[PDB]
Amino acid sequence: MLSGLNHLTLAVSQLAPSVAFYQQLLGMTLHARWDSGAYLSCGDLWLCLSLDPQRRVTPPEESDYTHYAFSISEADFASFAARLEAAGVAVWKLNRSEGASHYFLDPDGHKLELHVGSLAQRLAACREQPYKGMVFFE
Amino acid sequence: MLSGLNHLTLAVSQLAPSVAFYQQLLGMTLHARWDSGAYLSCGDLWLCLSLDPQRRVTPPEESDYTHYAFSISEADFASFAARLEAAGVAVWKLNRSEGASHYFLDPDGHKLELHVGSLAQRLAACREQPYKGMVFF
Ligand SMILES: C[C@@H]1O[C@@H]1P(=O)(O)O
Ligand SMILES: C[C@@H]1O[C@@H]1P(=O)(O)O
Ligand SMILES: [K+]
Ligand SMILES: [K+]
Ligand SMILES: [Mn+2]
Ligand SMILES: [Mn+2]
Repeated sequence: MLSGLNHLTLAVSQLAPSVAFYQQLLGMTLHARWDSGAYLSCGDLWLCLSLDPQRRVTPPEESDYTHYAFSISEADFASFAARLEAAGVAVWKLNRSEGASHYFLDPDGHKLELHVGSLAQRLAACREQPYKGMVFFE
Repeated sequence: MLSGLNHLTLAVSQLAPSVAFYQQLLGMTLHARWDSGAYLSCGDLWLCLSLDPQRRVTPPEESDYTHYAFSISEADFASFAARLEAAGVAVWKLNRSEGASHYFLDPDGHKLELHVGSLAQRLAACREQPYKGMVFF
């Protein structure tokens, strides 16, 4: 039986710039670093950066919708997003679904998101306004 | 400040086979499905499948090391991995780091992992034998 996400590993092209992004701009806790990677945490999330020569800096129009969303409070959301924009962090999508979201890119083009709201909130909102063809399971 | 992972979203090329993979082979809870996606949960993890025409079925030698690992108990690991093998789910590497891991591919080539062990456990093991050039904070 699976009990949750154990860790998220991101391939990065340059270790020090990527560590600075996740530690300083996103406020994650840096636990350890070595010449091929780094270990960070964000609440319960175990984040791994892996230095990978196969990684290319990918513009958002050349990658699919796969993306990673981090939780933030309603009160912190707007100034956090504004600080990222002032830091030159690129936006890859305008928010369109329920709950505050800021869609931004990491230094290698990994697609990230800040989101306010849980799965329960999304399901309740979708029951009120169902997506095309949407069905629910008890 | 950020408080954790809110959700993981995977682009998929065929919605029904991917739902069957995550719901039936991995045992995740299917909450909702629509013409272009699905919502599942795995413990506290909110997983979204997004039907994407752009999604390529990507061989593991043409993608980088980005991958997603799910937690499983030590008692459950061996038989869960064996069921994936019997279902023909591909393995993309052998375990070379501390703590039981099974490295497998989803139908579109997303790199997945079953793993027993926490961050605290990995940090404990690294303090006994650090990786190359390792610095501790
Ligand atoms: C919540 C799932 O990722 C989708 P959204 O970000 O389009 O809402
Ligand atoms: C835990 C970080 O992904 C690396 P590993 O799976 O190679 O140990
Ligand atoms: K949203
Ligand atoms: K391992
Ligand atoms: Mn999202
Ligand atoms: Mn891993």
